[PDB]
Formats: sequence, structure tokens, C-alpha cells
Amino acid sequence: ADQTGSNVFQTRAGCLIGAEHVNNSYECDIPIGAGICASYQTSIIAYTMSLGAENSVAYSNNSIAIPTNFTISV
Amino acid sequence: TTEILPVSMTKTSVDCTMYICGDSTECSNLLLQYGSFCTQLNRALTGIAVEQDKNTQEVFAQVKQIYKTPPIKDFGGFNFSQILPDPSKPSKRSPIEDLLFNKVAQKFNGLTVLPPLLTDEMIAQYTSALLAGTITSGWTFGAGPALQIPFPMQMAYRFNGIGVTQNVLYENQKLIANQFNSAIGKIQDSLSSTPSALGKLQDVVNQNAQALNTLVKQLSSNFGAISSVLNDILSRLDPPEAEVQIDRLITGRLQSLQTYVTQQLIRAAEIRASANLAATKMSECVLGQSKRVDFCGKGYHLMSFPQSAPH
Amino acid sequence: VKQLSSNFGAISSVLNDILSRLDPPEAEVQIDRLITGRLQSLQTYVTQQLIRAAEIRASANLAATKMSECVLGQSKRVDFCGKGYHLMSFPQSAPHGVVFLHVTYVPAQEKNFTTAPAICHDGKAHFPREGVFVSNGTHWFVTQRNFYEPQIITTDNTFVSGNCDVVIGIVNNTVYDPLQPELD
Ligand SMILES: *[C@@H]1O[C@H](CO)[C@@H](O)[C@H](O)[C@H]1NC(C)=O
Ligand SMILES: *[C@@H]1O[C@H](CO)[C@@H](O)[C@H](O)[C@H]1NC(C)=O
Ligand SMILES: *[C@@H]1O[C@H](CO)[C@@H](O)[C@H](O)[C@H]1NC(C)=O
Ligand SMILES: *[C@@H]1O[C@H](CO)[C@@H](O)[C@H](O)[C@H]1NC(C)=O
Ligand SMILES: *[C@@H]1O[C@H](CO)[C@@H](O)[C@H](O)[C@H]1NC(C)=O
Repeated sequence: ADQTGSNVFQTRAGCLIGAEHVNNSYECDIPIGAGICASYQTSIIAYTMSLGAENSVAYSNNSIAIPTNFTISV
Repeated sequence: TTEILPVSMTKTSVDCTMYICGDSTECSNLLLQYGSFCTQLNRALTGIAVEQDKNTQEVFAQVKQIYKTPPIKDFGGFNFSQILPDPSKPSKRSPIEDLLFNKVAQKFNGLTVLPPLLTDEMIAQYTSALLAGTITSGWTFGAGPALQIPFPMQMAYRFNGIGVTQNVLYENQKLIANQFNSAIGKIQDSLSSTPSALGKLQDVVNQNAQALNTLVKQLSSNFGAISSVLNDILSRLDPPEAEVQIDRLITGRLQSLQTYVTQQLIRAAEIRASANLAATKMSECVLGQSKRVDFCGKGYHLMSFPQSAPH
Repeated sequence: VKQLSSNFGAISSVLNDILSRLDPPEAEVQIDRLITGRLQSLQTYVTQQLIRAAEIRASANLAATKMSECVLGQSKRVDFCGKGYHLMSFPQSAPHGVVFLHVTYVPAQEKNFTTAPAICHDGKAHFPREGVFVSNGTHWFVTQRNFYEPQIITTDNTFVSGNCDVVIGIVNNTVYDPLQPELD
């Protein structure tokens, strides 16, 4: 017994000991499986990965968005 | 049209010591004198397993943000209800993604089936950000920031890129909308009927199941020994004479495990060649308009839409 | 190399020790366990190198394609060379590979306007040659699609085709004639 504790959490990929579950969602740091990721933010935390920042383009049948500048990226 | 490509396969992980020996201490002790054949097999089958989670990232995770389609659906007469996610149904899969999912962790002798990192409810949410961002933006969201534009107006750019002026659309907008709606309507029927439509995704699953059956169904072969069970050889044979009979099953099962890993390394390179073409077809046809002949469809490309299938 | 020190079922992993303390008739039955073992250790090495050398041959075919199409030209393929609109690319050599510096064009600082598919002047629909129709609240302009450079609407940047009845969303505005004011 390499060391069963109190932070026992059940994942679909297995069941994870030593990491606490938080109800937030962050970018995936350490992939565990089945949508669960782990990260260090201080204790080890285990959450559900966030796909990306939510967005909603302001679609309208008579509106366009045209850029007024630019940027050179290497 | 419709083009089905496989991007990933099942992530299995076979362990030697439990497969070759199976809880025998005498057998396991004879196995360390073969060196590191099986640190190799675990390392090989793990490189295959972490590819399948990279194949899915490069295909679907093309968008930085998760775009949303507006609640009011007035796209100039074009009807996307067959590809847009269905709010009523629990899984939020579109009506066409439902057919693709209904048309296509097991304990065993050391076999394990690891789950994928991206669940099918996260893959079906990348495909609704790539598809609700190409309706409200166009190709502008794959270059920089998403720039809104009316659909009957960003579909007149796509006539203008194939050598047809803007008159042909605005003057035939209601006819073109009906041709697009009915074309999408017949895509569901072809998949629902014709019980060989998917095809390419099924043969990948069948070939991965034939491989595991041949691996398991070869744990009951003598390979020259008197029995296929280690317990019988240990029970009724004097130890120094059982040593030679166990070594025959060691070499037989170690060879049956090497040909399995070898053909999976060859097979995993076929999927990576199809998971790299689907990432190219997503970048060049979903996030833009392609001039390459017959790359995306048989005709002059206008636009393309992604729908997720199980693998 | 680390697997040259494995018995493979023999009594030892050194050919000198087996030949020293075994008779010729039963030395050969212990060498064969090393012959077979070391041969199988060389086949699984060569086999995985044949598979591994076909991964590099696919990156060395993609790198030659990226050199021909992006360094020796300007690419129109999307996301093939950088994230943006391709301008040009530069090759730098790494020890066992190549590094591409993809110069791209990323638009920024966007502001939103009001469009119209056409513009009805003199009872005729006017569509733009290159660009879009936009309104800054009050006045209508013809600007290029990838950079806000508005221009007044004349017959040099619009082409007329049809009537005002068939288009859905056509607006009423004047299309200035470039030569009429300077007539005589
Ligand atoms: C998270 O949600 C669960 C139920 O959804 C709740 O029991 C718990 O208190 C919440 N907070 C944390 C930190 O787990
Ligand atoms: C789109 O087509 C479906 C039939 O497949 C129809 O029920 C629906 O009403 C159509 N969309 C709109 C906005 O009418
Ligand atoms: C679009 O433009 C209108 C006025 O032209 C403005 O009120 C609105 O906020 C804009 N929408 C955006 C910037 O999303
Ligand atoms: C719009 O453009 C016209 C022409 O340059 C200008 O006179 C006007 O101030 C601008 N703004 C509004 C709100 O009309
Ligand atoms: C845009 O939609 C509105 C209804 O919300 C309608 O009154 C208007 O005519 C539409 N414009 C065009 C150009 O279709």
C-alpha cells in the first residue's frame, strides 16, 4: 500500500484518491479520462475540462462586422 | 454529398504477466530471464493509446471559443435544423448525428479498455461550435476574430469564388434555399436506409475485435506442451521437468502477443493517416472554401458541415 | 544492448562461460537458446524501426510540401501554413528537422455596420464589383471586405443587373455618375 483516505472521488476512468473535486471548469492540465482533468492550484483538484470561452456572434440579417486594422503574426 | 472518415480507434492496454502467466509465481519467475520484451509491449501499446487522444484533438478542437447560434433561426430561407443540435433530446445531438450513433470496459485475461479523454458529449459540442460559427461568420472565424455576416450574403461570396456572379444567388435565392433544404433532407434517408452507409467506421471496430478474439482464443493452445493450463503442468509434473513445459507456453504466448502489438502498430498508422486527412478536410473545407478539385465533393465546392460519429 | 545480458532460458548470458564448462554435445543446446533469443531481440528492433521510419517519411513529405507551397509561393489553403491569411514563410534548419516561420495577416479592431444585398437606383439593382455595401448609420458606402476603406458609390465599383423587385433586402440609394457633373 504505497502511502485509502478522505479525498476519495469516483471517476469513470477509475476512481481517484488524493484529489478533491471542484464544481468549476478549467482548461485541461493533466488528462485523466472521460472528460476529467487534474491540476495543481494551492492541493490537487479534479474537475471537468472546459472546452473554451463561451461566445455568441451577434448574427442579424442586415449587419456585418468589418475589421478596421490588422496584425502581423509570425 | 457525405464523406465518412475514421479518426480514432479503441484504446486497449494488454498486460503480459497476467496474460502470459496469470497468477502463477513459477511462470512469472521464468519470465524475467527474457529481458524486457514486455516493458516494450506496454510501452508500444501506450503510445498507440495516447495517439487516439491526439487524433481527436487535431480534428475537432479547431476553434478557440464555443460559438452559439442565435435563438431566432432566420437564415434567409436556408434550414439547418437537421444539423443543428436538438434542444429537446437529452444528449443535444442533431437529428443526423442520431442516426450516425445508432447505426454504429470488459474484464478479461489482462485486457483493459481505457476510456477516451473527450466524451461523445464534448465531441458533439466542438462540432456545434464549428457549425454554428460557420453559419454566422463564414471563413472569418478560422483566420482571426469571428465577423458576423448574413447567410444569403456570405453564400454569395461562395458563388463569387467559383466563377459565378452575385446576381445568380440574389435572383434565385428562394430556389437555391429549397434545393439546399431538400438535399439535406435526403441525406438522412440515405443513412437510415442502405444498411452499409457508414461502412468505413464499422470495419475499424470489427478489425479491432477480431484481433482481441484471436489473442484470447490462443490462451488455450498447447504450443507443444502437454496442456494449455499452467495449473495442470505445475500440479502433476515434478518441478525440474515442469520447467521445460512452462517455457514452451512462455515462448508460444509471448509470440502471440508480439504479433498482436505489431499489427496494431501497423493499424494505428492507417488511422493516423485518416485522422490527418480529416483535420485537413476540416481546416480547408469547413473553415474555408477549397479550390482543390474533388477534395471536398464532386463539383464546385460551396461549403461543408461536420457531424460527429462514434469513432 | 541491455538485452545481451539475458539468459533466455540458458544457464548464462555469456558465450565464454557456456563454452568453458559444457561439453560440445550439450553446449549447442544452450547456445541455441541465446541464438533464438538474441535473434528475436534484433527482429523486434528492426521491425519497430521500419514502422518508425515510415512516420518520419510522412513528416519529411509534409515538410517538402510546406517548403514548395509556402516558402516558394503563397498558399491559399486554410491553416496549412499558420493561423491567419498566409503572406510568406521562412525556413530555418534544426539538427534533424526544419522550422518554418509563417508570416500571416490577422485582422483586428472590428466594428459592425449595416449591409444591403443591392441598391436600387433608377429602378435598377446595383451589385458591387469587389466589396460590400455598408452604412455608417446615415450614408452608404462601398468598402472592401477585409479592411474598412469606405468609398462613395459610383458606376465604377458597382455593376447593374436586373430590376429592384426580385432581390430580397434591396435598399433605395443614389449611385453617383462619375462623368455627368463634369459634362461640358
Ligand atoms: C459542488 O456541487 C455538489 C453537488 O452538485 C455539492 O454537494 C458541493 O458542496 C459543491 N461544492 C464543492 C466544493 O464540491
Ligand atoms: C426545417 O425542416 C424541418 C423538417 O425537416 C421542419 O420541421 C422545420 O420547420 C424547418 N425549419 C423551419 C424554420 O421551418
Ligand atoms: C451592431 O451595430 C449596432 C449599431 O450599428 C450596435 O448598436 C450594436 O451594439 C452592434 N453589435 C455588436 C457590436 O455586437
Ligand atoms: C457617416 O459618414 C458621413 C460621410 O462621411 C459623415 O458625414 C457622417 O458624419 C458619418 N456619421 C454619421 C453618424 O452619419
Ligand atoms: C430581417 O428580419 C426582419 C425581421 O426580424 C425583417 O423585417 C427584415 O425584412 C429582414 N431583412 C431582410 C433584408 O431580409
